[PDB]
Amino acid sequence: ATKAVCVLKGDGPVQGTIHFEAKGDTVVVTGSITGLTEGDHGFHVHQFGDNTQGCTSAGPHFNPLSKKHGGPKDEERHVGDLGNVTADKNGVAIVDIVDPLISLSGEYSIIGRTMVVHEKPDDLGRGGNEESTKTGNAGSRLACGVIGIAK
Amino acid sequence: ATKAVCVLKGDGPVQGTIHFEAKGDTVVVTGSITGLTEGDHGFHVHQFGDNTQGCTSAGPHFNPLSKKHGGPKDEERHVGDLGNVTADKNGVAIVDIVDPLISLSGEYSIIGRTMVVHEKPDDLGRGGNEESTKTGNAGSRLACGVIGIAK
Ligand SMILES: [Cu+2]
Ligand SMILES: [Cu+2]
Ligand SMILES: [Zn+2]
Ligand SMILES: [Zn+2]
Repeated sequence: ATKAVCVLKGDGPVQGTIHFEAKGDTVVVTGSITGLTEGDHGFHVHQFGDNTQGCTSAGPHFNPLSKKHGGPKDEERHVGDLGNVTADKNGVAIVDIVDPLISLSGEYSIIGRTMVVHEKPDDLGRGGNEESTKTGNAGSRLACGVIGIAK
Repeated sequence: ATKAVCVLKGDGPVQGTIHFEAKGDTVVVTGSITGLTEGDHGFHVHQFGDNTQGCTSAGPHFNPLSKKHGGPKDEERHVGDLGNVTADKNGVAIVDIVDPLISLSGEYSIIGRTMVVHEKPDDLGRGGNEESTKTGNAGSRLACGVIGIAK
């Protein structure tokens, strides 16, 4: 696939539409998320595209290379670690990310996996505690969706 | 990869969970759908995993070999043509299918595409009008979900 899309939904008011486009050896991630509290919110690809138990069944961050959690510019990061999105005072986050590790084809393909936006900021593995190294202390999963193939 | 799952939802009461498992060289489809009217209901893989406009944005039947619509046992069918599921008087349809054209990897992969359950029976391409050769006259899309990777 060259293009993909994800619609984020949850039990609360958070919702959004994320688009993905392969460009060169990168994936361009664009879209918007609404209903968030102003400030930063962790934003990652989780391993499974299983929404049988809401966002909980999506599993942990996508990590085929068995690394610790980090920020997007770090060498030591999960393939799914896309850092944070930032909501404004009206609860709207505009997504504009370029990433070279996620892919829409091959081994690191995220098609069929789940995008999740979280309750708190991702501390990018620099939190000083053990949870920082696993999840970034991003807390709750507010909304998620399975990444599908788009036209 | 080897296992996939889809949660079907829509604007009505129809809901369901469908599991896919690669066994040997084929794909086994199992699960259940509830909230349906008694009788047969078309059940197909549609091309796009795009639920931005509900089930409408899933597009037509997945059809990489550019054939006309048919039943699952026909030579002339779309890869997405899985026939009908049958609901009992209580509105429950048990799904138990084995198909030789869909896959979970490669060119025929359905990961990231959309499973749809329709309002009316699929006539398996034998209705005699142009619409039969496209959709089986299965009608509206009652529920759908994007097919994701499962553990
Ligand atoms: Cu996450
Ligand atoms: Cu259909
Ligand atoms: Zn991570
Ligand atoms: Zn068809």
